[PDB]
Amino acid sequence: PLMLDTAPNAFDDQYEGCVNKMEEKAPLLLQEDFNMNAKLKVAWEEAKKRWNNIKPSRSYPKGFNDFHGTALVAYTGSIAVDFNRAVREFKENPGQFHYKAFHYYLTRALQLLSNGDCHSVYRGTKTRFHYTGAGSVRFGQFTSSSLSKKVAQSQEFFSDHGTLFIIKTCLGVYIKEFSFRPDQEEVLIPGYEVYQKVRTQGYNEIFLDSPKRKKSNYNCLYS
Ligand SMILES: NC(=O)c1cncc(Br)c1
Repeated sequence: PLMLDTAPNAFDDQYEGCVNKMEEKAPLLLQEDFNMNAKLKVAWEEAKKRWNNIKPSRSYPKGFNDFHGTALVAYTGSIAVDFNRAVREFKENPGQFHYKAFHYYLTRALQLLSNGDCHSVYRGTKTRFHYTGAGSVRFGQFTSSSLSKKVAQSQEFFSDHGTLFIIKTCLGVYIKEFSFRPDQEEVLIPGYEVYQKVRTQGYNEIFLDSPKRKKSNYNCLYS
């Protein structure tokens, strides 16, 4: 069982005040991330091809480019596990975060696609989570959820040994049209969204509500 807390160790950069500076530096950093992360490089190359195929479909916000589209696609792929891990364990080993540009492009993609809408989403896990007992909570790492309770409860993500999160998010973004799995009806939640209302329901259900944006512990770290 894992604890549901404020994720004090997670890299949670919101890039406040350095968007343009990161835009300029991220291309070089992306290349550095690849040199330090061969798997990431493979995952990005795969995502780039998928993105080249899907983008002609619709339009995107002002400023949204191939880096943002490819990062989102790539997140719905195999690189997710390691990336979420690195983000989660950031404070414990800062010199091993080989996702400097990746994290930026993914964060910015979510920021660009976000409007003020809130969604009712669900997230299932194989690992049981326990609320610490006090204070608001945060996931820290980017967090996948679904509009479909059936998807979140599916054998793919959930089990009686884990937890089903029932969530009301207002920073989450519907990214179905980017995913390698459109069927999952995914809503991607930034790790910096805080839930001021936490209620445990039964042994495997946790209700998260009263979502709020909250200043991060890290800001423009690699700018
Ligand atoms: N853990 C989950 O419920 C989940 C994880 N990834 C995508 C989607 Br949709 C859901």
